Amino acid sequence: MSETITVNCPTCGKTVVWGEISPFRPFCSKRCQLIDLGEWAAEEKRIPSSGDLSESDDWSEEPKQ
Ligand SMILES: [Zn+2]
Repeated sequence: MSETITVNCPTCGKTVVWGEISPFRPFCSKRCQLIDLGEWAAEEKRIPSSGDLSESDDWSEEPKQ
């Protein structure tokens, strides 16, 4: 209703209705729009836990720490 164009999700490939009718006009899901940018990894925001054995592989880990 009132502008109802369908946009295809560029992350998974799905026809999602855009305009004034559905709650998620942009992308089919929140995760699809997220991965679309490319700044979301298994971690939330940086990894505070570091050390132990082979934990947090980001820079200079080594088998000693
Ligand atoms: Zn999608």
